[PDB]
Amino acid sequence: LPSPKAWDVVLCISGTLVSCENALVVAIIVGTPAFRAPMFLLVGSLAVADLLAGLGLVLHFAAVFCIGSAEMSLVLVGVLAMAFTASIGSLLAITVDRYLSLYNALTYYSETTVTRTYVMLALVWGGALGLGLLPVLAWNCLDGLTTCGVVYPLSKNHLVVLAIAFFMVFGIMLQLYAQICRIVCRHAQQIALQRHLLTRKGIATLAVVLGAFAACWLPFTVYCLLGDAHSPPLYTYLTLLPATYNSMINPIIYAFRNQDVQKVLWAVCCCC
Amino acid sequence: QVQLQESGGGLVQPGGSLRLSCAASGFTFSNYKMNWVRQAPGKGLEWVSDISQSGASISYTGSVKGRFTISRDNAKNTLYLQMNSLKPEDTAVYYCARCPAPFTRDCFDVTSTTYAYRGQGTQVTVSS
Amino acid sequence: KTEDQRNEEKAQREANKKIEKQLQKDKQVYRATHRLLLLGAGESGKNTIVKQMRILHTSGIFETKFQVDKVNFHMFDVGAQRDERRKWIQCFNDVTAIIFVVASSSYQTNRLQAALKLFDSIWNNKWLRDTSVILFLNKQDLLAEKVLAGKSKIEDYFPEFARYTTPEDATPEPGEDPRVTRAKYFIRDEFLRISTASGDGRHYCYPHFTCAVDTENIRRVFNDCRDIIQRMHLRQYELL
Amino acid sequence: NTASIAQARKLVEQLKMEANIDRIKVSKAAADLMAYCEAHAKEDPLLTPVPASENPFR
Amino acid sequence: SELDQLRQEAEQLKNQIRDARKACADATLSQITNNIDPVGRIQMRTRRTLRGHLAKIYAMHWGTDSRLLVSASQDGKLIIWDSYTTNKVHAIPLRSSWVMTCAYAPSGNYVACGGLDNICSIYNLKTREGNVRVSRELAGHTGYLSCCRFLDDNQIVTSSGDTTCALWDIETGQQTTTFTGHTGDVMSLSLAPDTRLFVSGACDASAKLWDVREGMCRQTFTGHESDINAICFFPNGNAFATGSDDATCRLFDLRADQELMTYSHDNIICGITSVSFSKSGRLLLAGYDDFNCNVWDALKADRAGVLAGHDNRVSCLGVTDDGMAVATGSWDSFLKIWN
Repeated sequence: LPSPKAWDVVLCISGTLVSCENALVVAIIVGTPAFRAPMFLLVGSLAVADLLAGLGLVLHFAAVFCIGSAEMSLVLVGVLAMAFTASIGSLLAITVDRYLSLYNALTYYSETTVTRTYVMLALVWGGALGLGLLPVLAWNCLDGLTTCGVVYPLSKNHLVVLAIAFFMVFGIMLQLYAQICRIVCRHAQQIALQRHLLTRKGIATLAVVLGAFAACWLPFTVYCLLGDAHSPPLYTYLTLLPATYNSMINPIIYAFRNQDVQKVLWAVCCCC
Repeated sequence: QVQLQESGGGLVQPGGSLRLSCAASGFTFSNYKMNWVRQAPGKGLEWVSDISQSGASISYTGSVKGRFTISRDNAKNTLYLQMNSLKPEDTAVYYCARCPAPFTRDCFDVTSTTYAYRGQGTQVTVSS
Repeated sequence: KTEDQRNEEKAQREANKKIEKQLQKDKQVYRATHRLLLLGAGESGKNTIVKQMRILHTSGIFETKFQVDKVNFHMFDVGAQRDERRKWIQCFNDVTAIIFVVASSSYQTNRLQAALKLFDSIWNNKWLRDTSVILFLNKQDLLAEKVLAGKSKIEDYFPEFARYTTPEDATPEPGEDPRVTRAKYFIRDEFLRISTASGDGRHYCYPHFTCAVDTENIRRVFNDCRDIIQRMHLRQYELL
Repeated sequence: NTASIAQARKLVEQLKMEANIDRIKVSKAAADLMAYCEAHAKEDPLLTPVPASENPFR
Repeated sequence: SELDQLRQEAEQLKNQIRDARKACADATLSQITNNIDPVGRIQMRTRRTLRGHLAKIYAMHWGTDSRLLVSASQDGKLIIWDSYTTNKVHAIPLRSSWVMTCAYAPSGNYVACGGLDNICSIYNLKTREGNVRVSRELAGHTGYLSCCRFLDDNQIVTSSGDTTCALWDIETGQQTTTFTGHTGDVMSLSLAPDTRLFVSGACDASAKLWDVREGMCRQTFTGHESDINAICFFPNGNAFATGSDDATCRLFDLRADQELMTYSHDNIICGITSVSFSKSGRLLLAGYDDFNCNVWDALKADRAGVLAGHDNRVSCLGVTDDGMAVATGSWDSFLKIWN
C-alpha cells in the first residue's frame, strides 16, 4: 500500500475548499430562478467545471492512497484533465460573450444570443469531452509507445496539444480583452470629459482576471512543454497547486462579486 | 388638517425689503423640505427658492440669487423669506409650498397650477 | 380524484403551456425593442421632433415605432395629462432612456429654469435612479439669433454666466460666433452639474445640440442607446 | 376672478352641508370596534393559526 | 371682498367642525383597548411564488371565490392567475403597454384595466368564440386612471388624475355620474361591503366619502401629512384605514367623524403603497417602500409581524374575501402568497 506523504495531503485541503467554494456557487444559480441569463449560464458552467476538478482531486487522492486501483486512477486523471479543459473553455466563452455583448449592444438581447450561448457551451464542453477522453481511448502511456509525460500517465504527446491549445486560447483571450479595454477606455474618456476635472477600477479588474489566470496556469503549461519524464515530483506539485488555486480564484471574481448574488448570499448566510 | 398660512405681504417701494412668514400646521415640519414660489400677474407659476430639511441645502433662482434669504425654524414650525432690494419685476403673488413626501430629495409638482400643498399666498407689489 | 379532476388539470396544464409558448415570443419581441420616453414643455419643440421622426417612417399617449439599422425603438409622448406628474413618472423606471428636449431659446417668465428641476427631480427621484436621460437642446438656430442681436441677456436670468468660460474641449461648428458658442455650452453645464452630483455611477446624461430640422437625430439616439446599455453591462463586469 | 369665486361658493356650500351631522361618542365607537373584533376572533385565519388540513395552500 | 368673506365663512365653518369633533373625543381608543390581550407574534410564511411577468407589476384584486387573481404589468399584460395551483389561466395583451390599475368583477364575468391611455378597458371573460377580446372602452377621462372597482356587471367607478371620479354604465358607455371636489389626483378608492358608499383618497392629504346615487360628498376626513396612496374599510364598514407617504397609517371612524388611532414606528421612513384589513379586522397589513410589509395590531398599534420576502418595492397587497391568505405583488415581476 502506497504511503501518502507531505504535499499530496495538503492537496486535499485545497481541493476540500473547492468542494465548498464552488458548491454554493452552483447552488445559488440553481437555487434562484432569476439567474437564468446567458452570462449566468456560462458562470455556472465555469463553476461546475471547477467543482468537478476539485471533486476529481479529492477522489484521486482517495483512490491513490486508499484503494490503489490503476483503472480508477487513470479514469480520474482523465476527469481532472477534462475538468481543467472545461475551465479553460468556460473562461474563453465568458470573455467572448462579454466582447460580443459590448460590440452588439442593441442586438445582444435577442434569440440570436440565446442560440449562440448554447452553441458556445456545447463547443466548450465538447472540447472538455474527447480531450479529457483522449488518453484513455487510444493514447495512454501504459504501454511503450514513446517518451512519456511529466504527469504519469498523461502521455506527453497529449500534453503538447493541451499546451498549444492553451497558448492559442490565451492569445484570443488577450485580443478580446484588448477590444473590451478599448471600449472601456472610450467610456472612461467620455466620463472624465463629463466631469470638469480630468479607469482605475476597470484596469484593476482586468489585471486581476488576467494575472490570476496567467500566474496560475502558465507555470504548469511551461513545465509540461519543457519538462521530461525523469523530472522530480516537487516541480510537478508546485506547478499543479496554482491549477487548484484557480478554483478558489474564479468564483470570487464572477459569482460571489455580482450584486444580485451578493443580495442572495445575504439572505442565505444569515438564514433570513 | 394641513394648513399653511402666509403673512407679511403688501406694497413696497423699489429697493425696499420685506419678510414673508409661512406658518404650517398639521404635519411634522422637521421632516420636510420647503419651497417658496411666485406667480406673476397674467403669467404662470415660477419657483423662487428652496430650503432643505436641516437647512444645509439652500438654492435660489436666477432672478433672486443673492437678494433673497430663506430660513426655517423647527421650534415654532416657521419659514422665513427675507427679500432685499425689491424691483418692479418682483411684483407677484407669493406662495409657501411643501414637497409631497418626507425624507425625499426630489420635489415634484411645486409649480403646478392645482397643487394642494400650498397656502393661499400673499400679494407683494412693487410700485412708485 | 381522476373522474373529472384529472381532465381539468390536464386541460389547465395544456393551456398554461400555450400561454408560456406565446409569452416566449412576446418576451423575445419586448427585449428586442427599446423603449424611449419623450418629455418636455409645451413649447419645447417635442412635436416637431415627433413629426420629423414620423414622416421618415383625446389619446393620452402616442406610440411611435421606428427602426434604425435593424434595431427596434419605441418612443412615447405624454399628452392629455395634467402637469402634476409625481405619480405617473414612476411608470417609466424601466425605459432605456428619457429623451429630454428643452427649448433653449425660451430662456410665463423662465422656461429654462422651470425645465431644470424637471430634469433635477427626475435625476434625484428614488425610483428613477437607474434610468439614463438624454438631453436635447432644441432651437439651436433660434438661440443664435437672440444672442447675436443682444436684446436678451442670460446674465439677467442666470447670475453665474459672467465668470463662465468656453470649455477647452469644445468643438464649435465652423462659422459659429464665439459669443453664442460660450452661451450654448453654459446651458449644458447647468444640466451637467446636476447630472454629476448623485447616482454614484448608475445613470448618466448624454447632452446633444440638435436642430428641429436635423435629419441625423436618429443617429444621435442610435449612438446614445448603443452606449446606455453598454455602460450598464460594464458596471456588472466592474470594468467601470 | 370669476370661476374662483364659484369654486369658493361650492366649497362653502359643501362645508355647510357637512356641518350638520350627528357624531356618536368616541367611547361608543371604540366599544363597537372592540366588540366586533372579539366576536369574530375565531373566524380569522390570519390571527389564529389554522390547522394543516384547513389550509388549502399547504 | 366677496372672496375674502367666503374664505372667512369657510374658515369659521372649519373652526366649528373642529370644536364639535373635540367635544366628541372623550377618550382615546388606546385607553379603551389597553385591557384586552395582545395578539402575540404572528409568523406568516410564503407558500406560492407566481412567475411569468416581464415588467413591474402594479395591481391585483382577489376574486369573490378567493381562488383566482388578476395582475397587471407594463409588458402590456394582464395575467389571470390561479393561486391554488400556481397555473396561469389567462393572458390578455393591451393596445397600450402602460397599465396602472386592474379589477376583477364580483360575478367573475369581466375584468378591468386602465392607465396612461386615459381609457378604461373592460375585457369579457365569457366570450362565445373562446378568445378574450376587448369588450368595452371608456375614454371620457382627462387624466391617468389610478384605480377602478366594480359595483356590479353594468356599473364601474373609476378614479383618475383629473381630480374627479366617475361612475359609468358599460352598456350605455357614457358617464352616469361624476364626483368632483378633490383638489389633487385621486390615487385609490375602496367600496363598502354594502356597496352603498365609497371613499376616495387623493393627493390632497384627504379622503372623501361619496354616496353612489346622490353623487355628493358626505364627509371629508383629514389628518394625513402626505399623499394618500391606499385606503380600505374595516369589515363592519364603520371605519377605514388610510396609508400615505408619511410612513403612517391612520384609522378613521365614520360615525365618530375623526381619527381613532395612528399606526407608525420610528424605524420606518418610507412610504406606504397598500393597506388591507383581515377578515375580523384585528390585524392591519401595510406594504411599504423598503421592500417590506408589516402587520400591525388594529387595536394596540403594535407591530405584530414582519413579511420580508420581496426584493423591490411592494406595489399591491390584498387579503382574500375569506381572509385565508395575503397576496403581495412587487416591482420585481413576482407575486407571492403568505399565510
